[PDB]
Amino acid sequence: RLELLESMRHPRERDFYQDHTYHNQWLRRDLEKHQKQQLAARYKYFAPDFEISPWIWYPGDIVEVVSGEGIGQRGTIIAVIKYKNEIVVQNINVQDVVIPASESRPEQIVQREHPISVTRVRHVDPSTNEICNIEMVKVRNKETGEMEEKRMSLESGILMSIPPVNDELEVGDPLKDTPIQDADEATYDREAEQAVLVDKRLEAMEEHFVQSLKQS
Amino acid sequence: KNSWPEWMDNGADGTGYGIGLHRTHPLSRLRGNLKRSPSHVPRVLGMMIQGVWHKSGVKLYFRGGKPPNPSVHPYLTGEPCPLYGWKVTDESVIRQFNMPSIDGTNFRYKPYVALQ
Amino acid sequence: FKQGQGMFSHQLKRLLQKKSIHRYNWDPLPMYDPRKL
Amino acid sequence: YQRGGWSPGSKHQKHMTLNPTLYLYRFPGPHGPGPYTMKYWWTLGCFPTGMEVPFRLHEFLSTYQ
Amino acid sequence: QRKLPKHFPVVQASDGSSLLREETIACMERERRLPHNMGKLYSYHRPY
Amino acid sequence: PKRKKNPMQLRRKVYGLHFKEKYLKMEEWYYCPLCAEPKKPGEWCRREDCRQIKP
Amino acid sequence: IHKGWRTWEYQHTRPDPRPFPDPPVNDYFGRSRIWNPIACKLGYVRKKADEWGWPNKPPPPTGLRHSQEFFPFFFERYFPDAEVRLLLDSVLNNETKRPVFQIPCSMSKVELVNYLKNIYGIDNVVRVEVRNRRGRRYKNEVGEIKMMDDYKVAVVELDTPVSVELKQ
Amino acid sequence: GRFNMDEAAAALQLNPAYAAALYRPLNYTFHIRGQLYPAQKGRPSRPGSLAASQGRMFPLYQRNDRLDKELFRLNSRGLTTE
Amino acid sequence: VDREVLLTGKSVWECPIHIDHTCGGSKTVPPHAKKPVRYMDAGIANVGVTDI
Amino acid sequence: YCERLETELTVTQERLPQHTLLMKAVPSSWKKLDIDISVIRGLSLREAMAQCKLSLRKGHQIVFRALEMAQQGAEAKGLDKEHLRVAHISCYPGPTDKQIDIRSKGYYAWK
RNA sequence: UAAUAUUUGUUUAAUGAAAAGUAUUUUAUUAUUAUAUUGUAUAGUAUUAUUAUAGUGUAUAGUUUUUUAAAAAUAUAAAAAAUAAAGUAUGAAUUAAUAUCAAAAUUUUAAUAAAAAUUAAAAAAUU
Ligand SMILES: [Zn+2]
Repeated sequence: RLELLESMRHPRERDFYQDHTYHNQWLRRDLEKHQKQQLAARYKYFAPDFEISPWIWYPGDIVEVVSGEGIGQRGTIIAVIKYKNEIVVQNINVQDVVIPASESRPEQIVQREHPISVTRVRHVDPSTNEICNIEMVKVRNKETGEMEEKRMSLESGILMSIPPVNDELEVGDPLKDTPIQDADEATYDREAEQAVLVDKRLEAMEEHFVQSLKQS
Repeated sequence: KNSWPEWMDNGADGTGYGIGLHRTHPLSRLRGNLKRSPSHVPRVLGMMIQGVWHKSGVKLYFRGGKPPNPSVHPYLTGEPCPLYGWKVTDESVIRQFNMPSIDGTNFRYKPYVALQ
Repeated sequence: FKQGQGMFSHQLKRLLQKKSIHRYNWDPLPMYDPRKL
Repeated sequence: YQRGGWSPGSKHQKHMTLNPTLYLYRFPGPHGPGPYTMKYWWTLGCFPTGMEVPFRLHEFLSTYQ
Repeated sequence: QRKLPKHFPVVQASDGSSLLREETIACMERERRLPHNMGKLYSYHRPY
Repeated sequence: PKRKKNPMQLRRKVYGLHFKEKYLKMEEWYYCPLCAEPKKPGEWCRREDCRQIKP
Repeated sequence: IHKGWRTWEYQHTRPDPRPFPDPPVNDYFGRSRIWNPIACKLGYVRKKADEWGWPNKPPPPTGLRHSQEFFPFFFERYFPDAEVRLLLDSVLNNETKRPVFQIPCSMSKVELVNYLKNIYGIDNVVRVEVRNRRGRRYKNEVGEIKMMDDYKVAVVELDTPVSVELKQ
Repeated sequence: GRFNMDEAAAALQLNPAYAAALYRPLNYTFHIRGQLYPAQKGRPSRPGSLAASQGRMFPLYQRNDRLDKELFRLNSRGLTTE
Repeated sequence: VDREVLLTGKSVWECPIHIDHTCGGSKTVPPHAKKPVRYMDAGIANVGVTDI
Repeated sequence: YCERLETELTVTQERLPQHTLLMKAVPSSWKKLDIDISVIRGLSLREAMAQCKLSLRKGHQIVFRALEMAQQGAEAKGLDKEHLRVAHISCYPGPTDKQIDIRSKGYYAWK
């Protein structure tokens, strides 16, 4: 609306400092306080330790919604946004997403699941189908002394494994990438080059020491 | 007196050829007038803000709007002589970039490593 | 000059506040030189 | 001297040696900041005084995101 | 019991060797100047 | 001024004819038979019909 | 002290000096920014952490520290670090005899030519012109003033006009 | 059959880049302080707009150092007593 | 990344940006620093208590 | 109950044969604009636009812009152009910017 | 106070400018005869103020932002002459205990008495 804002005023009234500014604007000086509050309220996950400790929720688990809208609905965890402490649950909290117009496309209104807070969702026991309080347990993996961590339901005593992190394997750059048989060839013979290094340290150390002897 | 030679205080010639800040590779015998000591702190700033007004009507070092960093100058590699404008007294301070090539399997190496 | 609206005098009010390296240089003995005894 | 508030928005006369203030050309007022400072906001990129830190996050989320 | 305050950054290798910590810090810093990922800026003050 | 004026003193100025003639007054007009714009009689437009015959 | 103040009613704590000191850090990200010559403890201590482990490791003999083989010099000789980058708009579809490089400010006119000779194999360089341009300053959408690193603009004059062609 | 400053300079042997520099102020050719207008200074690229620099919008007002070094400041080889 | 995750539906584990919670103040602290060992601290937390 | 209340309030305001345009941050004063408004109350749209077009005042220009846009709004709503009337015109105090008026002997005031 | 004062951009000899310590030059730019390094445009006095201070060096680049349709009185110059006041736009400052106001006269009351009492006869707007 800016141009009609300037079409309604008088030509007689000047407004100075159109491209420059009396005070230098390249100093760092803080924002006014209520937009600092906007930043804080919008950006909470920048705080230290906002990530929840030994994080239980992994995609594929069946979960009830305990409080808020959709209360009492069971779903499956689709995706995990971990640093925000948020969870996408299957066909729960589904709202519209507006995909704007462009050169080739019109504006599309497209339904999508939206992230739910982790606070209000609780696991469902795969056996009993009840809400179980899950504790986190270390168990020696098969053939492995590392005792990797699984999640147990305290009521029924059931262990749930952690799924893998499998990702885009669809990315590759063959010309510019070294193959593994190439990269894993050991060229390090250490004793020889070690001898060379050590001798050429020795030379300088001796040289400065004899210079010290000189000026003494 | 002054550790740094006297040609960088007043010029090597009448037009004040060699004056300003000079930083030294600290493996090199020659020395510059960049000293971070408290007692030297006025005059280095005195170069960075003022610069110097030579009697020849030309303002040396910083005459402009962008004050020079004395810290990131390339190293002092020599001393000025009137005949050949700059004598290189030390060549070992100039970085000679040298890269080994076409040795062994080096040709097969590529900037990134592939996936499994 | 430190008094001005300029930014050089704005830096000099601030940059000159940091504290320099301190070592205790304890005084030389030019006339009694222990190393020649 | 000082027939008004000690604010840099307040109505009446001030004096420099008593109530020193720096030169704020168009200082956006107590309420709404108006169409003039917003004119400046949409043309030169910030308010004319250079003390108001340009904060556009709320429209970055609107158009580019 | 913590050996550094909770709000300190973790700058270290995965082994715990502090050998490279200055390179890591320098890297993080040049990265806070101009993040490689960074998309189009919506600011009127733009680097070019 | 020696004193704050109340809303009545502020309202006294609008009873005057000077005020009414200046501010709240409606203008008399008709439609320009050549241009179809609203027009006050005696003021014309830059158009070659409206200079010779000025309607 | 014609008259003694009542000092017995104060607990002992140092008041802040009213002409309060501003913080030593430099907030001005503009053109005229000054590098601070004054050296604090932290500089030397971080040096000492960088070069050898100072807290833990024992210091090497001085003869090593002052020699070409000492690690920051060794690694600099055999593993150099420079971003010598090219403005493409100089070498894009126009034929240009003078490509324009961005360079770390610590390089000389000689070191650039050495760089281009031994690495990129650019063997004909008539000469180099050098500007020092302060790094690019920008504000983001929160209004955080940021400054990309300072650079050196080198106009590099060749014998043979050079273009890099764009397939449309 | 007009004036044509270039052919006027060519007829006078005046170096046509110079002849034009006589008729603009010394601010726009030579390195000399002078009144500059902040709208000429140039602007970074907005979201609506492109970048604005004083290379594209004012080519003819930019400084030339051919003229500056040949006119104002001294040559060193005239003074060398070595 | 928020928009892109909302669209593609991919799960994100680590934060796409590094957050320095000291706002560049941790570089001021010397590199060898560590907190001292505090003995017999005041608190109820080291008694693990679930029900009170 | 509440969402139903606001529902019926919005729908009883909406299905009414009127168009209400609100223009914000108009660049005039309150007193001046009130003066320039009080002429136009209780007029046809025709005479409103004509009286706005025929005066030398800023307020009337602003009101002309408002009339034109509200007219486009009302036509987009499906009403008749020839029967429109200004049922309600009012001004109420908006936002403010401030400025330095410099005065001799180190005096200043805020415009 | 304030529908107020102020502002009000229809014609340039400010030629020049180091002493300014602020102003994103995206690559401002040699073709050099010279070598490395470094740096060139508008912020003095709280202002884009009355308008700078000083050292260069030169004389035909006109080197290109000042509203307006009567008269008093104020300001210049010769009570004549030149200038300025209904104006559209911007919009301060001194002042403010007040009731829609307080006009005229007479005496009185602890010192003008816009305090009393009595008689009386003050419409509105603008200058
Ligand atoms: Zn007509």
